[PDB]
Amino acid sequence: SGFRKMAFPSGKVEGCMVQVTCGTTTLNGLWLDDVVYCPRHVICTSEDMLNPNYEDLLIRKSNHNFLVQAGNVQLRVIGHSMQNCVLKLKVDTANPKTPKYKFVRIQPGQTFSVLACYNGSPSGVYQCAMRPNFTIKGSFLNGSCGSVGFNIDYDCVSFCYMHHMELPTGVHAGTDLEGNFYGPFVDRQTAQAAGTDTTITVNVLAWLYAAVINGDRWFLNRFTTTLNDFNLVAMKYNYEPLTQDHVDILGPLSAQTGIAVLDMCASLKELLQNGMNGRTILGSALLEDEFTPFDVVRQCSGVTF
Amino acid sequence: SGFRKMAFPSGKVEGCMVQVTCGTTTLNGLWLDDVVYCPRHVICTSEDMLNPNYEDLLIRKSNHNFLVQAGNVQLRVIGHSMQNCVLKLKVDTANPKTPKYKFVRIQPGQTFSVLACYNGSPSGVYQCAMRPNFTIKGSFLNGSCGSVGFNIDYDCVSFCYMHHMELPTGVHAGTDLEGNFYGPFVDRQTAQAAGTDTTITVNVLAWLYAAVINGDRWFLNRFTTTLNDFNLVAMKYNYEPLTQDHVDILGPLSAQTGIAVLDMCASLKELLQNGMNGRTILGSALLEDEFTPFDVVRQCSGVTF
Ligand code: NA
Ligand code: NA
Repeated sequence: SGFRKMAFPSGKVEGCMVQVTCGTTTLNGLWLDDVVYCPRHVICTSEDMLNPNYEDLLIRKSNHNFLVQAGNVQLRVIGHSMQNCVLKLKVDTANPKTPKYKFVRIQPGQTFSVLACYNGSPSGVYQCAMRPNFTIKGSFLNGSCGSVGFNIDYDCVSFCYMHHMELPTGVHAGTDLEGNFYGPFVDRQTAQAAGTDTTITVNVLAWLYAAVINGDRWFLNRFTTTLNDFNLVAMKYNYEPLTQDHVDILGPLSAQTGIAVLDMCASLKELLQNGMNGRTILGSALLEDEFTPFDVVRQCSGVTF
Repeated sequence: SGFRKMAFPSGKVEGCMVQVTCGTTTLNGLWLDDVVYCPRHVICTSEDMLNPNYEDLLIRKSNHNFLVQAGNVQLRVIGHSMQNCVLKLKVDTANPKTPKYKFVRIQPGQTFSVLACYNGSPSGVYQCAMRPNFTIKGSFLNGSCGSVGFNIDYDCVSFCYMHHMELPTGVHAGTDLEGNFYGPFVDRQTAQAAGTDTTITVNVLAWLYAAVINGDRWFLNRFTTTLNDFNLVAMKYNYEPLTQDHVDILGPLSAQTGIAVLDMCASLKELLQNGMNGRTILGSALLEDEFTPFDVVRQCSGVTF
């Protein structure tokens, strides 16, 4: 028993992290087959980032201006191209540790594991959620750019995130592995509005189901509600509106626990309106929204990879 | 910036997890050099666990009764011995993926990463603290026994924990890699008192320093205190007494932030006496005690492995 915020095992991704250097700038790259993927602003100086013309700056670069190091293995760059906000460096050797993988663009509310890296060396792993406003609240120090987020299904690594920037508000923004930013952000050092964030309602409900499975039941009440009535409360507390699709995804959890989704919604409504009265749920004094329904099912059944 | 509960990269440990089967019981083992380490109750049936005589039960076993599988690699068991509560199975092949490693018995209050495994296959990784009462609050389903906790320093893996049992209260107990239990627990299915747990005071203080570094400052007051006066409050709220050794460990954090440790203690005293008034610190509505001072320094400087 027990419930923890759990990241995927990072071994398959550790074997793909490389160090990319262009001039005075170093960051992390992702080495899959014979291509290295990294944020395009590796070609920028500190002054460039204020208003970079990436096409013009990349013209000044040749294959030999990119230094790629995999621990101590030198990679010979034989081609380079810019795809949106990522640089694709063709190297003359395929990574022998390349896992089975896909590139995925995830939806807001979904979760992934981040392997934080510095100078091409992994430092730690943690689980994140893509916020409804397409930011993440991570832990990214200077030099962490190029760190990737991923999910693992059996033997397949689905890469969904590459880190690019820290907004002046302290939250983090990045792209998919095709170089398209999540949200409205651009890779330049300017003030950038993230927009109102909301709480991921279906994730909070899944976590409440996890609480019941593990023995925390005090928040269960004798009330029920309707989808429309609940959504009036959700809007007041800046929660995502619940749809029937969300109700459907929560189906397995409701079957196991015998608690209908609308009954759990009425529990959540009372928590929103009355707080927790200084009590805790799964060791938290706040409503946690970084566990998807799939995350809860994984940890309550024990699936491996 | 940003602060996250971060586990070590698990790659070096993933390559050491094997599946150990004896009769109808399967759990996880740790394959280092030509020795596999696993919990000794792999030799027990469900009925045995009520009152097992491990010496007698092990007599019934021979080398060929132990089946060790590393993914698909068959390991040939050529010797077996019981060291305290662990079984040491000598195999005829040394693990080619054995990292540099040590066995360490950690102190209460220290943290480590857990690689949760099932049937010898890793499923997830998360950070834990060894509670003052020598339990851990993990996520261990049926079949997770043999999962290990570890720390990584540069290229060296320090193994400190092997999971053995879930207490009737839902918390978890295990041994070091020499098979000596942390705390008073034994590997039999009985009621076992864990004893009063306390909050790890030096870890809470280190986390408050992490909060100040990241911009959460609202809890800083214009008060100070003394070590004796603070410890009177700590005792009232079931916190570990703070010693000068703890003050010394917090030295680097106090130097960076310019906040003397006793000033931060006075902040903590006010939080204990008055609560948080519905505010948060680093996204938490509770005082977090699972970050050591070393953990905070690592994540505020960006050390790699
Ligand atoms: Na960068
Ligand atoms: Na067991």
